Amino acid sequence: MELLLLSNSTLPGKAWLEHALPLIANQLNGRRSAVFIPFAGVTQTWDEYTDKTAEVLAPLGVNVTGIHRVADPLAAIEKAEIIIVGGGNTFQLLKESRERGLLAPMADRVKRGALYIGWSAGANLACPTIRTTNDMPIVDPNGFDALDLFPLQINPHFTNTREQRIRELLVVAPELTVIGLPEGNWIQVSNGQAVLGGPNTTWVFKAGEEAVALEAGHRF
Repeated sequence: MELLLLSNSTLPGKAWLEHALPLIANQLNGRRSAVFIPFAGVTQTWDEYTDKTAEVLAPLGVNVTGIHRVADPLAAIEKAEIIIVGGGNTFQLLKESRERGLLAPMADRVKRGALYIGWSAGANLACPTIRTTNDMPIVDPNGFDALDLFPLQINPHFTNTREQRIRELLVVAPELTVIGLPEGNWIQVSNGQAVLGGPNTTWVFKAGEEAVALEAGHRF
């Protein structure tokens, strides 16, 4: 499988998605057709959310279509070579994806070879559940289960308390591995390999285990 899971969209002083471009270009391998899932977005229209993405990705050979601008979203996902999931509120992203019947189809399509790119809420969505989002529960998603494509739980925008909250999760779900992924960092899964990247310190939390700092290049 091919996933690019970014903690966030924009480095300080840089353009929205700029640090992700080389990563995406490296991973596309000729793929062009993309559907953008805008549902995490709240304060900006989904229509407008779709354009910034197309803007920076079009030169990379990616044709981005908003999943809210197509007549048959299920078929759009089935035919897509790339699934892009933007940031925003994770609960709304999951609620809409589930209600619209797009959750399993997105997972199926990525399992069948499509490249998945998600940042912030979109990185959360790739995990087994959204139990590690920092977002407020503004809408009930009718289940916390998510795409279940990446086996570990990612806590994006990580900064430490946050560790205390993660430790409470580890009391109720002792089998989990939680990755505190700081802004600026990402996890790129490609050719049978999940690799950590970025200049900031990443942390991993497991039940009964001291926090472990992971270095860029660490393979999960």
